[PDB]
Amino acid sequence: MINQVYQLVAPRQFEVTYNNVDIYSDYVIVRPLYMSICAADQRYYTGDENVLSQKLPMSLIHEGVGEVVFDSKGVFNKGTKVVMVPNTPDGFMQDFVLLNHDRAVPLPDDIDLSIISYTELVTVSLHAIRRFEKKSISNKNTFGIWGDGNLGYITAILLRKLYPESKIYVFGKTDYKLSHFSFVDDVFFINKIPEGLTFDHAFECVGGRGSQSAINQMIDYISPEGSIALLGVSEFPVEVNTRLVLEKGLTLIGSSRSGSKDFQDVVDLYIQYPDIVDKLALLKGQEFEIATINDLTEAFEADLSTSWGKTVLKWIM
Ligand SMILES: NC(=O)C1=CN([C@@H]2O[C@H](COP(=O)(O)OP(=O)(O)OC[C@H]3O[C@@H](n4cnc5c(N)ncnc54)[C@H](OP(=O)(O)O)[C@@H]3O)[C@@H](O)[C@H]2O)C=CC1
Repeated sequence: MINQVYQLVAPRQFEVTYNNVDIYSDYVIVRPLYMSICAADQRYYTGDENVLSQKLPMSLIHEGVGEVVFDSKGVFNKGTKVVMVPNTPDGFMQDFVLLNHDRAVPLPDDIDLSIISYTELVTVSLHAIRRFEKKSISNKNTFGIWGDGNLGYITAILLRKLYPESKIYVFGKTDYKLSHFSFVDDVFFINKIPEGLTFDHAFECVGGRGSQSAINQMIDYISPEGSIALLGVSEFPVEVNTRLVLEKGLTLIGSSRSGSKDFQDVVDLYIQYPDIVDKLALLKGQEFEIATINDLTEAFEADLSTSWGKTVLKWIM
């Protein structure tokens, strides 16, 4: 069998190569259905230049869901709709994706797949939350979340669904984005934080040069002996006020890529509280049906220009 892979051969420029696919291997052959563009995929799509020319031809997307078209080992029946887990250290823009049986998680019968496409973000978030030893955290704690974007929103959702009596505060920059947080107890601008505000556990869901600012602020405002979960990637160093981490006894925990246990947990949560899938739906930005190469460039440019939400891709190549 012949697989068409849609690789990036130069920024803002896609081209198609071929490779063979063995129907009868210990993999499960999956056709992607919906898939979402990651910040990480946009770094490559636009632009070190020696690290760029390193993996220079490669497939991009890594957040997606699909149907089982073959399973030679007989585990998943044909057509089973499944969420696709990538490798923790090739991509999904191809006609078929081969997965280990533990790298493919089955979905319920009826479920909006266009919004299940960005389940990797939900796993990243749940992974971070679970880094706080659940025995230490009741629905009597009080959480803070920096960043009014996709990770911010998912984390707010998760804390509210599973720590239901707890308090949640969200800190951001724009009225547009902060209005989406309604199930939160209160919402603040980083510009307009009242003296006297307090919380014991916090989540940094800001990246880039903004992570530095977010971190110093939560260090300053957090109750002493509080813990902080680091989620944002900085791809650079950032100045930290360590004096205060000492004086206050703060614990800072880094959380990154997730494992297939988090994908199974996130699915089992979709089963449990479908409120999540409905709240997650507010993140679905624009959807694109991808039938030619052009239909990709348009989608990537549009995800560049996008204010709020994730850009979904309906795969019909
Ligand atoms: N740990 C992991 O495995 C993964 C980590 N990530 C990372 O998480 C980071 C961001 O995630 P995401 O929400 O999706 O990206 P977003 O583009 O949605 O940015 C999040 C929000 O934070 C805002 N912001 C900017 N500065 C600050 C500040 N100083 N304090 C509070 N909020 C600020 C931004 O508003 P504005 O635009 O106005 O600046 C933005 O609205 C990235 O670095 C990304 O790479 C994503 C995938 C998985």
